[PDB]
Amino acid sequence: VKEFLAKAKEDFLKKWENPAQNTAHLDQFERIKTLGTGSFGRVMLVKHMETGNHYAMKILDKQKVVKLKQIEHTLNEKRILQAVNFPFLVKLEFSFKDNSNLYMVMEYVPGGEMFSHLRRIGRFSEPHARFYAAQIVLTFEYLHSLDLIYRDLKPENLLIDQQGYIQVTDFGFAKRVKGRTWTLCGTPEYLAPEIILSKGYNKAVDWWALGVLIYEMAAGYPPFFADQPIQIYEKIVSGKVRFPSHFSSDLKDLLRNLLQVDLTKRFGNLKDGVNDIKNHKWFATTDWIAIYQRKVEAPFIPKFKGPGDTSNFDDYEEEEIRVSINEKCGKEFSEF
Amino acid sequence: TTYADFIASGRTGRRNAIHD
Ligand SMILES: Cc1n[nH]c2ccc(-c3cncc(OC[C@@H](N)Cc4c[nH]c5ccccc45)c3)cc12
Repeated sequence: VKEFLAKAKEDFLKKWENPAQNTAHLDQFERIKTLGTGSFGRVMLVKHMETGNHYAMKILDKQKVVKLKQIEHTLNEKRILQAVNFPFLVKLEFSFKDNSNLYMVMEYVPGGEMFSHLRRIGRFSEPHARFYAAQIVLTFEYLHSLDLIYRDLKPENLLIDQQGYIQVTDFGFAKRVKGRTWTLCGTPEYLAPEIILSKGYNKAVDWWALGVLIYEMAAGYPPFFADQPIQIYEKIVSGKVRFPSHFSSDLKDLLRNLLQVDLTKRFGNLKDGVNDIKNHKWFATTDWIAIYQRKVEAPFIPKFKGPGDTSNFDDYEEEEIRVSINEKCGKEFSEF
Repeated sequence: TTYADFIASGRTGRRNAIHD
């Protein structure tokens, strides 16, 4: 580990200090279908004509990034993804820009979101969940080893590849930080007590989000939910959590320390950090090197009818991409 | 049941991120 991260940290720092830009153009890909939309961009299934490959292209409306005050965040995402390298992180193949947009072309993961299978299946058996948690746990050791905080863990951001392993998407809040940070960001159900309380926080929030993940994965529902965000925040800071009857004793214990309101008593952010997690009972059967190597038998393999297939993604209204004749936000996105 | 209250709750779809 300490040996692994060492090398890893050095390759990231090189790209970090020398990010690559303009490695492709829009005309080299074939726009085929929208797979996800949102606030200021959308992801499209695209086809690279020269290699005949399929990729997930993330298109950011520059003016929209600006009105939502997400400039620095967007720069964070691209700069960080062009430099990280781990098996549970989707790869940033190309990144470029034109008059109106920012583009991040990455590997296409046809398996679909963990969210869909989860909601469709209802809830995962503990083993199947631990197999996913483990992957998040390792990936978080990687990111954190590099001073990165992820900040948006949740089923929606987890894709399942062919081998059945996790692929983390969306680094819109990923940030390289040594020290406290104060940006309020994330998704309601997963917010840490610290964040909601606007009290300056650290990596400990990713570990809390992990606790929420494991629980939803294993309960079928979130540990804190209500129809309105404020309602949800009241449960989050309450320091109270209930667990289904099927939850194993160990799982309740591992979770009691993960969802620890007091971040000076929360697993992950202790003197042993990660290990307090990796050496936990619920994980006692986990073979980490095995998991990091993908040699572990996957709980379930997604059904893919082939490359370019999108039957594991919901449909979405289409819209023609438009690039104005004039540059829209030159200076703001200069380094992208 | 908690599972039922969740299914009947308006929060079972893809949840949007917040910040501002
Ligand atoms: C299906 C797929 N294969 N590979 C990848 C990589 C990355 C994504 C991805 C990344 N981020 C968000 C995603 O979906 C939710 C929406 N918020 C879409 C979105 C569009 N533009 C932005 C900009 C910043 C954050 C999110 C989004 C999917 C999907 C896929």
